[PDB]
This record gives sequence, C-alpha cells and structure tokens, in this order.
Amino acid sequence: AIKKAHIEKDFIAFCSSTPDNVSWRHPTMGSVFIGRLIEHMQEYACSCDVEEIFRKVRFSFEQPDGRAQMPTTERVTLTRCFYLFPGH
Amino acid sequence: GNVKLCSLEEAQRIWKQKSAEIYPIMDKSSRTRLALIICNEEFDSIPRRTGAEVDITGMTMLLQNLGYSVDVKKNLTASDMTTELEAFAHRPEHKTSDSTFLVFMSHGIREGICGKKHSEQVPDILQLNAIFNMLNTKNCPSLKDKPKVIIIQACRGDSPGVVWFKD
Ligand SMILES: *C(=O)[C@H](CC(=O)NS(C)(=O)=O)NC(=O)[C@@H]1CCCN1C(=O)[C@@H](NC(=O)c1ccc2ccccc2c1)C(C)C
Repeated sequence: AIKKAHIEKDFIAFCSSTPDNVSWRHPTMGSVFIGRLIEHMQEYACSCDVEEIFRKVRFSFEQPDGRAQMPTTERVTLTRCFYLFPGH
Repeated sequence: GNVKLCSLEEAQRIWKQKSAEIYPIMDKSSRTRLALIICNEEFDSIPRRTGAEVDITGMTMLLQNLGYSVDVKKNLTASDMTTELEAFAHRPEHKTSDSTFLVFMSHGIREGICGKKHSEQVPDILQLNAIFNMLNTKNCPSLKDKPKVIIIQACRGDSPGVVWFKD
C-alpha cells in the first residue's frame, strides 16, 4: 500500500558564513572555510557525527582577526547522528 | 587515506552506545556512494575565483577518501546547475547508497549562489531553497531517510560581519 513520507528530512546545510556577510578565500590556498572543514574532517571523521564536526569548525572561527567569518549550519533536519565511520 | 580511520573497537563502541539514534550505513562492499561538486572559477562578469583549483583538489580527494564517488562540474549557470542537480537526484547509484555529499563553491549574494553568467544587470543565482527542492522525498525518493550533507562556499553579502566593541 501507499504510505506517507515527510517531504523534507535528513538534510543539513553548512554555509561558509552568515547572511549579508562575506567569506574569505586566498588566491594561493583557496577558501578558508573549505580548508578548515577538510582539516577537521580528516581528524574527527572517526569519532564525531558530521554535526559535532561542523560545530568544531565554527568554534575554530570564534576569534575574529581581520578576515573574520562565522559559518552556519542551516535547515538541519537530521533525525539522528551521522557517523562517517571512515575505514568502513 | 589521510582521513584518520575508525578502528573496529571504536566503530563497535560508537554503534554500541548510539545504535538506535544513528544512521545505518550500507556495507562497504556493496554500497555505491555519490558526491557532487559544482564550483565556478571563471565568470562572465565577476572577478575569477582565483585559487578555486586548490579547493576542488581538496574536497574531491577528501570525499573520495570518505568512500564517495566525486563527479566534478565547473563554471555553470543558474540553469545549467538546476539541470545538473536534477540529473543527480536521478542517478541510480543512490538506491544502493547510504548518503550523499553536495558541494557548491562560487561567488554569492544574500539570495544565493552565483552562476558563471551572473551580473548586476542580469542576475544568475541559485536560491538555496531550490537545492533542497531538487533532492527532497518528492524529486529524489532514492535518498529518502538518508543523510544529505550540503556544503556551500560563497559570500552571503558585502558586509564584513564584524562589529567593534571595546574591552
Ligand atoms: C564571496 O563572493 C567570495 C568567495 C570566493 O571565493 N569568490 S569571489 C568571486 O567572490 O572572489 N569571497 C570574496 O571574494 C571575499 C570578499 C571580498 C574579498 N574576498 C576575498 O576572499 C579576498 N580574500 C583575501 O584578500 C584574503 C583572504 C584570506 C587570506 C588569508 C591569509 C592571507 C591573506 C588573505 C587574503 C580575495 C583575495 C578577493
């Protein structure tokens, strides 16, 4: 039989900055948001769900310094933790 | 590779604690994970996003290291993107996948990502709400109940976002 399913669910957006604000990029090292997310992904992918890692990325932007920017996770609709279980 | 692996002990413990409140991942031998990376480096009007290549090389390699199949797309426009996104929600591999990673990298405005043909006179942006539309349980029932992580690297405006305050 037919069953109903939520139209929107299991989503999670992670923007490089907050509304109205810019994000920084280096012509030789590219964006900063991307490099930090990678740096963190490689390290915490094994023990933190993507939600905890995104927070950790944000916290890494907690102290402003000329090229300030605060990443934000939007439209989060994940119902459970999402572990990447690298190596598996 | 570079991604710190998860030992069986930890993999077991983590699942031992969160078991019911964690997304079930498909078998490493059967699942076919798909990831899409759309990044515009050159633009018809806006200054080229010099240094984008280093990000493409970064993500692709990382996602591929997380066990994903990365299909890189470049210099697209609002339409070209909204067409490339639909062909993705259609991919058959999702059916036999446990999740997906979307990745947008380009200039942007408060409204959304900027296609390669964007300009003040003639806009070419892709609202965020649209991206969520092309992959919902209605236009992509294959990803239903599966985590869909969306990453975006773009300016959300002009303001620096910093405010002065004395200590
Ligand atoms: C948002 O539109 C962009 C994101 C992007 O990569 N594309 S684009 C077409 O806009 O270039 N963000 C920006 O352009 C922001 C806002 C305006 C300038 N800008 C930059 O990122 C500049 N960045 C720097 O000058 C810079 C960033 C980091 C960094 C780290 C360490 C030493 C020096 C610098 C310098 C770029 C150069 C225009």
